[PDB]
Amino acid sequence: MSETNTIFKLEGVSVLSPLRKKLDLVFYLSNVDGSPVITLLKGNDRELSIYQLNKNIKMASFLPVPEKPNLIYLFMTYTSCEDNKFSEPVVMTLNKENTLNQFKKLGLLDSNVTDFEKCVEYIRKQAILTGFKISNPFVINSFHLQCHRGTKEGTLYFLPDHIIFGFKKPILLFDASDIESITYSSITRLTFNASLVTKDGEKYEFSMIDQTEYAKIDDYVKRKQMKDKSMSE
Repeated sequence: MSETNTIFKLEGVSVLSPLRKKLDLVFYLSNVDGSPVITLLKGNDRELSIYQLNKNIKMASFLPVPEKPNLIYLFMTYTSCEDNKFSEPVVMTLNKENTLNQFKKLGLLDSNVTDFEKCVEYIRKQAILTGFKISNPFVINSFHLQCHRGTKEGTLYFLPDHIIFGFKKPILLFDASDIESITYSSITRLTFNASLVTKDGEKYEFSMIDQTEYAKIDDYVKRKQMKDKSMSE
């Protein structure tokens, strides 16, 4: 852990999960085997560390923050933490503008750059060069919608191969191929409810879904159940 082997560092990223804190993200290669590593720091003391990303990273994706065009989620599922401290998805919020200014001040992007996505394809490039991959599904036309689970609101990210529920513990991650059924209920003037039944039989009820979001949801489930019908062969 030194400045030389450090790829890029981001100060002021807002970590929501596992713990909620404004920390500094660091992406670098270990001096032992040159394997990639992610670290969340508070000053110089490390709050979190995911080692051997190329191996331990199960999933990684950029997910838009609803109604906040200048903020973007980084979402990551992993196997083992630093001494197995946490075991839940790392979710954080990068400020687009700030991330741009930092990368340019670091010389990672030319001072001429003004588009934030360039910052993304750079990160995604760094993942690829080390062993793992970070997706960017929002650029099946991936979509997301607000809805309630119980009494608390949350986002629903319908991605090409996964469905996420947005970021209030517990966070939900469905393999698209794990959906066995979907039932619609509580139809109202403006909304409806949808309960997903998985293969193992778990039922999850999502509420207050805008009726507009139905078509995208059903079709999404049909196309998945469809492809699946052929994967049995």
